[PDB]
Amino acid sequence: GRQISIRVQMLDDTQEVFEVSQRAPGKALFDLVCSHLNLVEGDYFGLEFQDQRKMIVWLDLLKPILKQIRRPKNIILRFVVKFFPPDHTQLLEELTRYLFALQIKHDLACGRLTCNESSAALLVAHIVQSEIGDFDEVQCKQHLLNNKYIPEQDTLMDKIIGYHRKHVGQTPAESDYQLLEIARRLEMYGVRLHPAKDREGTRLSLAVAHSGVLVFQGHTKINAFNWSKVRKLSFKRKRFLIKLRCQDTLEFMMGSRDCCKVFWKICVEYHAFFR
Repeated sequence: GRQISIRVQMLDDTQEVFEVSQRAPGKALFDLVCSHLNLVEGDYFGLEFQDQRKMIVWLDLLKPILKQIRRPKNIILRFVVKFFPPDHTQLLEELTRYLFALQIKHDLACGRLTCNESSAALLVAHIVQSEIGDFDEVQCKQHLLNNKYIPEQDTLMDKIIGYHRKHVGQTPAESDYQLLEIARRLEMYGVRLHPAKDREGTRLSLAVAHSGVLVFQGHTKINAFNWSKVRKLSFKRKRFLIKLRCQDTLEFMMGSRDCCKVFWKICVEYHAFFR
């Protein structure tokens, strides 16, 4: 039950080091990171890391820390959004919105968030507005060459300039709000994909949202199974099972027995968070 030190990385590319008991629940560490950030609406967030199997796993806030930690000297947890709500104007804390805008900033660069060209330009133009202020032909075009917010940004540079000339006078807090309003309508918003194959042997991807379970081909949404139309979620070894209310039980082959367990957990945790 001794104390250990854990290095947590924040959404602003900074890192801190906290000290928690080994036998303490994950919630204890999660509380320290929230109070360090003065995060009042921390319910939307979580701590994720890569395990020994090199797959990114959430930190169980109910289980002990030493159960899910291996070498706290080498592992870096990262504070990330865990649940993306549908309504965005209700996020009371301006800081809470700010961490979300940072989150979208990250997903935009990783490729976890893709969208239409004009949408992507507008989303960047708000990020630029929040960071360097009002438009300036000299400063802006320079700033887009020193900072790459989306892959293949150079081809999209002219459109970002146009949108930036419109955001004049908007504060960074006003820009984060515009980020969320424009990002929350995106097909890939808050979407973290789990690869799978149907009985047809078709390479697809499954995900979960506030509305329910999602099915993607590449990055295009295929089906949506709302919680109202989802009877039971199950998994056997390397096959996922979705029972509907009753059509049939759609089977999905996934990568490993752990992949099913991971997706199964976040499906229950998503429904339990919105119902």
